[PDB]
Amino acid sequence: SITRTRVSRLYGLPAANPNNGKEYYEVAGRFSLISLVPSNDDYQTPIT
Amino acid sequence: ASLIYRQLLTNSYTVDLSDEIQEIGSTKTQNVTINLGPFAQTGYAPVN
Repeated sequence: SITRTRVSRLYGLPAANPNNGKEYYEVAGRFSLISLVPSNDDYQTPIT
Repeated sequence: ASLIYRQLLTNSYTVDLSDEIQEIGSTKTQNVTINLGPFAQTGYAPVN
């Protein structure tokens, strides 16, 4: 809410100060990436 | 006149040297290991 005004008790995060002093919002976790890549399985090399 | 045969067989060791000489100027063509086998059939994931 903004003081000295009738606009109050609204839910959300206004763009005035989303940082709230905090220098960074952190979220940690795991991430799994099933991808396709270039591997010959050490099977494209010279014979010798 | 049989000596020719006896010499042709006797001096045949020098053949090796000649081959080496003929291999001196010969170009080299070295092969690499080649994949074969049960290559699994992989395709795109269900895409919409």
